[PDB]
Amino acid sequence: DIIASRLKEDVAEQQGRVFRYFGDKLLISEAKQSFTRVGENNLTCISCFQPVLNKYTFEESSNGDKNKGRLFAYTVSKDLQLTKYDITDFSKRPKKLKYAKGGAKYIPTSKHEYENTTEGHYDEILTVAASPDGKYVVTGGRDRKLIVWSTESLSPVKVIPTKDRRGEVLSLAFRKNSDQLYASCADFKIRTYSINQFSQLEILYGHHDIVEDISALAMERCVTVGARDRTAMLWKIPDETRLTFRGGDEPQKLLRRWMKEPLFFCEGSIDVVSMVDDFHFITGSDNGNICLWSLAKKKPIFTERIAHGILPEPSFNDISGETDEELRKRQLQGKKLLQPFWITSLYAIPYSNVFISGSWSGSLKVWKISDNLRSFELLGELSGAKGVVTKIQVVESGKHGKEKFRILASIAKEHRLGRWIANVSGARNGIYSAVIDQ
Amino acid sequence: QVLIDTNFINFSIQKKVDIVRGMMDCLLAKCNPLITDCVMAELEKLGPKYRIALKLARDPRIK
Amino acid sequence: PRAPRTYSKTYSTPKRPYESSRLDAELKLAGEFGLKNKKEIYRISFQLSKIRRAARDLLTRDEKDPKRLFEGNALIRRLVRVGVLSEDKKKLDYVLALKVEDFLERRLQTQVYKLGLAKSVHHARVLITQRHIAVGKQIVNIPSFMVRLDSEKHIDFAPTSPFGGARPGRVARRNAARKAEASGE
Amino acid sequence: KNKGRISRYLANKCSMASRIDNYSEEPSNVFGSVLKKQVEQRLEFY
Amino acid sequence: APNPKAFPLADAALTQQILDVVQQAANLRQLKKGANEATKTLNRGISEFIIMAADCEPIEILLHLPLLCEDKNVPYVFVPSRVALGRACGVSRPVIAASITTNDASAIKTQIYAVKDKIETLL
Ligand SMILES: [Zn+2]
Repeated sequence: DIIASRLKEDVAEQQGRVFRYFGDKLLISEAKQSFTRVGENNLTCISCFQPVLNKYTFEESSNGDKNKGRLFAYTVSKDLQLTKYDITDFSKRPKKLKYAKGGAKYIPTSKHEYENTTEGHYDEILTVAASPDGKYVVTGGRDRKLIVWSTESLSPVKVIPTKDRRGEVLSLAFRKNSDQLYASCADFKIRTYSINQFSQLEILYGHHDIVEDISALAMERCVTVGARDRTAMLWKIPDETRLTFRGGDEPQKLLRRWMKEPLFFCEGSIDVVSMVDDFHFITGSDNGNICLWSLAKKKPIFTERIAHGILPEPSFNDISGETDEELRKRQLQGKKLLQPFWITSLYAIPYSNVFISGSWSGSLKVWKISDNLRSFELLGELSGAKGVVTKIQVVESGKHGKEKFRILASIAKEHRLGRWIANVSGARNGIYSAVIDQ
Repeated sequence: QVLIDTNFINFSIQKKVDIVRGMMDCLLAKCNPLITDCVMAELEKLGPKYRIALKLARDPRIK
Repeated sequence: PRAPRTYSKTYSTPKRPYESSRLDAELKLAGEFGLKNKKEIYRISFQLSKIRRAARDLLTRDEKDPKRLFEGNALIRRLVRVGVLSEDKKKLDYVLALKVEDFLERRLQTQVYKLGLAKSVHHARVLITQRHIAVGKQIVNIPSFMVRLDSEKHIDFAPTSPFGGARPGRVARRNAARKAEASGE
Repeated sequence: KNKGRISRYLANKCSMASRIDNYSEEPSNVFGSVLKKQVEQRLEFY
Repeated sequence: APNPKAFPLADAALTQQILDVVQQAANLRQLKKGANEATKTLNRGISEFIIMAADCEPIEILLHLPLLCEDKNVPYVFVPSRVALGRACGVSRPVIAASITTNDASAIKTQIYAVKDKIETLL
């Protein structure tokens, strides 16, 4: 029964609904936390490559055998620094292996921007992805180029100029174990790419404002959140369709439903999405309201409040500048100033029912989905981050029975998009290792 | 906003066109009819044979 | 040995086509929005007259009558899709109160000039007919496109143009050839 | 040029100081201290 | 008995609507950002309306404007987050005061007039 169950898992892992619900056996209490500070600042990204023994054929995911299935990583910062890291030593910390940098020496002498074809990075790398075969590491940034490095020698070998005057590379998601890639740019566009032939398959238009965040799986259905216009859309390549999904929620009706028995902030924006299996996805808005959605309906399945906390309120002198204390705090004016926190980073574990929401709010808060597939709850916290947590991945290792999980995250001092960081307390630039068990 | 006069009211009733609906018919959009006090007095001083036209032209849709 | 093929004159004609008021009207409109034809103006105004007349009669009809209600919501939904009627004045009085200048605004090239990719209406016209602007995927070249909201947020350049994209066009690449010629001869 | 940069800066700071001490009834010399110490900090910049 | 001098602040709804209109103005060049530029714009007379925040350190830097706005009968509204205002402005830093300038040649002119009407109602 054990071998039949394991093989049915290893075969039906690619299809079906949510299968993995491993929140219970996890020992969240002693999830060990460590932070490594990096000297230079503005770390956009780190991203890992897990070399998986594919259940189809058992060779390895490595391109040679020098890897031996060792877990890879790449950390990039807006000083344009790409440094390949090793993350396979689980008691220990990640390792700074290979270093490459970009400066002001790659700006095009010819401003035509068609042939933007200098090999290196001159303008503000903002996103990176490790190939899930480890075949390349792909880089996009404000340079509006997709520079693909061979990872080991850290060599820029091929370039895809995204042929745009404004199409700065914003968000990137690798489709799971394929050779397609998902880029999403703020010219209201999502690009579908390929590196196996170094080609650009498809162009997708359709949000009103600039799209923000994207997710996908091994299937060809990418969900994208575009922010101020309050919309997500799921984009299905093979049939060439786009299903639109909206909110537009009303704090007026929220406070009146509370009166029919609190703090309600209207949705000014959307930030994040994560498709946690191929029928259900989470969307993070700006006023804290986190929304889980099932595919068929247009409305979310659930919308939750202040989750990352609300922000505290400033003080008398640095709001008013007047000597008299009571006039100072009547200029603080009470609750007519307050603010709920934001959701910058949110990692969904692949083909699972859990997701980890973390920011500069000082505490990663982790959530689990009930197996009737109709709600999620705030289970737990991790606290080893001191800095605004930009980009999270997870590497799991061990045997099938008792797994060791690693939340590995890039952490900067400044926000993902702008600076905007409301003078955070307790912040440093680096890499965040969070090792949980079972 | 239209201004109605005594000849207009006369020929309106002699050809049986109701006022506001005939106005919408002509103008294809929304319009309001106005008469002036001098015009009302003109119809009045025309007098007793046209009192029915007077009772028509005095209608609280005409401000 | 078939049916008669479908056809119909898609415009109407004014009753007094020579008059100072109507003439200066057509002058001021066509000059402000960069047109050339009485045909264009009269056709827009004819379609407006069709809309407005049908809406007029269906407003004369009685309330709580599903004919009036359903047809009115049909025309209001068509007009809010186009964008020329606002979201909050969704009433038969306001489809009546609508007029020509709103449609002359919501014409495509007008939006190009207002958004200011080119600094003249005539620059916008020659740009659209020289094929440089696209909303989304297809590159339009008919400057009477009647752009809605769902695209007016998406009017963009051509990423195959040498304006917002690729290798130099005909004259710039010839001048490139002849500066290379002046370099090598 | 350079002393022009310094004076442009302290002029901006003085504008903020004038507006606060105009509309505010009684002053914030802690923020005055912030502004003057920032002035000396931009001075140690250039 | 007297109000805080950032009179008046708006609903969350009017805040959402104002942030969208100022973002589209940031797109179409007709938004100018910053209190200094707001003051110069009021002196030139080319300012249509004024957004202000009510949270900066302190608020008299922003409070100098109501005199000019009432001087030329210009509508001026209040929003409680300078960082949300900066996010609307599409800039690297929170902004405390923003001006929507004058052009009759606009794409969002009607929406500008609509929100201005809303301001004049709530005044
Ligand atoms: Zn009179």
